Amino acid sequence: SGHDQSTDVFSAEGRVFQVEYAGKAVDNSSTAVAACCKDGVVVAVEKVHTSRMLEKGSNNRIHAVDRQAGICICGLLPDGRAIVSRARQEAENSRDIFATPIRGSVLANRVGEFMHAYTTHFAYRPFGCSAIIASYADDGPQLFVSDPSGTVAGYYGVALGKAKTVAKSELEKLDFSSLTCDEAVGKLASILHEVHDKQKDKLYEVEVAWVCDKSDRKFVHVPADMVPAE
Amino acid sequence: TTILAVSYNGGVVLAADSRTSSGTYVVNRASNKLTKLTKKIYCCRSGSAADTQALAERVSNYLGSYQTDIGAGVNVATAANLFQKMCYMNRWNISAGIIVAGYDPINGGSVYSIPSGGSCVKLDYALGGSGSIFLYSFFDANYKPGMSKSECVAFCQRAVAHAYSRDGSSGGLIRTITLDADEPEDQTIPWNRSPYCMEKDPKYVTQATQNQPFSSSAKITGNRMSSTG
Repeated sequence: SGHDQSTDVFSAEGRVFQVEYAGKAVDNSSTAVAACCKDGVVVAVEKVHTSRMLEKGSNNRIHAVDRQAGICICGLLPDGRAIVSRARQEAENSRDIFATPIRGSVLANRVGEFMHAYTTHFAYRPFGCSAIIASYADDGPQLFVSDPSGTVAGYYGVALGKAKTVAKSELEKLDFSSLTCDEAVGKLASILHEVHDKQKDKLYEVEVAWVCDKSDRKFVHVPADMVPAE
Repeated sequence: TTILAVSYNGGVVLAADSRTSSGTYVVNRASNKLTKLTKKIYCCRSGSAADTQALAERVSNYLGSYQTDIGAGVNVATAANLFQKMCYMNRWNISAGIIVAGYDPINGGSVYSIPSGGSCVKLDYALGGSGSIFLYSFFDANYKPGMSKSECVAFCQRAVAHAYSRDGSSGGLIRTITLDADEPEDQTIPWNRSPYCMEKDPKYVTQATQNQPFSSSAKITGNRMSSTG
């Protein structure tokens, strides 16, 4: 009926169905994984290409928000770009008004508040993407996930996308206390390669980024010759 | 301009900087602001150079004739009175701060201050010029009356150095003259041998941390002095 056409309407059981539909759109997107390794955060996403003529690096889903913070997008890429722009605005406001890098928890809370505001008004629709915030700020390594509903949660390891449950199960086999980013990059790449179906997504690429002590606490992409071939 | 005069037991020591500045440019960096009035009486001049030079020349001419007329020496009080009268009759047309310091056999060493207003005050020590404002708390803390001749000269040089270290209108050479019952003795110490300057002060060696490198932390770690770093 008309109980699921706009976000400003609660259902008879207290649900917002448009947000659930946006989350369903997120659940049909490419798989992403992330791990907090007690010395940094490593995020790895799979990019599915519908053409073999795409230039390398096309449709980047991992974007640096600050020097030490970055966001991976799982879902509608343009919505993720808007969220990344908002996060970059939040990060530079802290560096300009308060003369300090934005803490990972603070940035995650700002992203969640921004995403939640689009689930309360009839004139807007919720974002169709989940945001993975990887930061190495003065509060240590931080890994957060922001839901299209606007709720944020901190994780040691997290998986999102179509092949989410199997990737989460593979992540359950790690220790996350002795785990280091150097081996975590390979672990996440191997998990993404193993969990991906090779007969439906012919063109696939693994895009991995990280921010730990080895990059001077700067959120950058991996060196090209570090991820496994497959 | 920094001028001062300090009395010790024997006589007086007059100290001054050497800098005539047209606002922000140094017209002269080897000025001589200790102007001879008689053999044992001198004046420190601050303010308008032409006005102070004319005042000193007129007073010296008046005093030289007075010695011949009376056939004896001149007290410091007479020169102080001459400057006080001449500066009070012209207080609206001239910009001059005068220190009259000297030795006479009757009253020993004397120091008189004649500010821009035209008054005359007999003091143990006197300060004048734009750089004098920096020295008052220096004298309240570090100056002890009753020093020896060499101690007084050293203290006057140190005070002048401290004064022009902070005053942009003062600087250059430090000129001192000692006037007492013996032969008056002058001294000119250069800036590179000055008793104090902030350039050689070890507590101003470390630069203020203003140019922060772009960092992922709020920890302050010094200035960025390299493109790579």
